[PDB]
Amino acid sequence: PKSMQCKVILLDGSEYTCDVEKRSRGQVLFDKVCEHLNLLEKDYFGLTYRDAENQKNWLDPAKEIKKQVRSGAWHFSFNVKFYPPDPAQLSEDITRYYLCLQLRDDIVSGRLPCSFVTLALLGSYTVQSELGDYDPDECGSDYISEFRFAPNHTKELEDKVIELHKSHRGMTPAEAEMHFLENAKKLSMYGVDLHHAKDSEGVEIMLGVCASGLLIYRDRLRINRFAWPKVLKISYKRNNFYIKIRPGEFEQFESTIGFKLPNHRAAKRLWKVCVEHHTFFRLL
Ligand SMILES: Clc1snnc1CN1CCOCC1
Repeated sequence: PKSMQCKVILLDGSEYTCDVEKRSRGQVLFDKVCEHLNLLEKDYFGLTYRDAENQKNWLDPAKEIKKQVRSGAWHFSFNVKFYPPDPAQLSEDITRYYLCLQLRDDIVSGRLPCSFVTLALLGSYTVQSELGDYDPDECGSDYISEFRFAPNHTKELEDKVIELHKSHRGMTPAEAEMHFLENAKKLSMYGVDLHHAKDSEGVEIMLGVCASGLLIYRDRLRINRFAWPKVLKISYKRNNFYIKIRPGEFEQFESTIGFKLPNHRAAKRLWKVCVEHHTFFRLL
C-alpha cells in the first residue's frame, strides 16, 4: 500500500511530517494534523496548498489529495478557514489558541490592518499569555522581545506593548487569549478573505468573503455589502463571477452582479470559498 510524505506548516511555524496512502482524501491528512494538534473543534480549520500558479487553495477534504496538488509537492499549511464572529462561544481554549496564532500571522503579514494602539494591546495579551506577569528583569530601557507584533516594528510600539503588559498582572493564558480575541474580532478586516477583481465597467475592486457576507471594496467612500441571506445563487463562467441578489420587497425580479477575475481558476476559487462561507455561516 503506497504512502506519500506530507509536510504541513503549523501556526507556530513548525513543520509536521506524516504519511498517508497516495489515493487518500484530504480529510485523512487533516484528521492526522488535528489529532497532532489535540484540536477537537476542527470545523473552523483546513489545509491550504500552493497550485502550479503559486496561488493558495483550500485542500478539499472530500477529494483525493493527488487530484488537487496534481504535479505539485505534498506541502501544506494548517490555517483558520472560518473565523468565528464570536470566539468567546468556542467550546475549547485550545481552539481559541490556534485562532490567536492565525490572527498573529494575519497581523504581521499585513492582511489584518490594525491601529498602533490595537497592535500594542494585541501584543501585550500575547506576551501575558506566553511569559506571564511582566518582569522588569526581562525589560530595560532598550528591550526588543522576539515576538513579531506588526508588519513594521518601531521602538514606540515595543514600549507600548510593555506599558500594557504591566497592566495585565495575574492574567491567565486562556484569559489573555480571550481578550486578544475580543479586540481582534472587532477589526474591520477580521476574517475577510480578499480577492482582486474588476467590476462590469473594468474598474479594479476587491471582493471580501467573510461570515456576514460578500464585501465589494471599490474606494474608501464606495463599499457595497451583501449579507449571505440576500444571495440566492453564486456562479462562475470563464473568468467571470456572478451573484444573484434576492428581489427586494415588492420588486418583480432578482438582480445579477458580475465581476471579472484575473483568470478562470481565480473565478472558480472565489466561487467555492463563497459557497463554503454561505453554507458555514447559514448553519452556525
Ligand atoms: Cl480570511 C483571512 S483574514 N486574514 N487572512 C485570511 C486568509 N487566510 C490567511 C492564511 O490562511 C489562509 C488564507
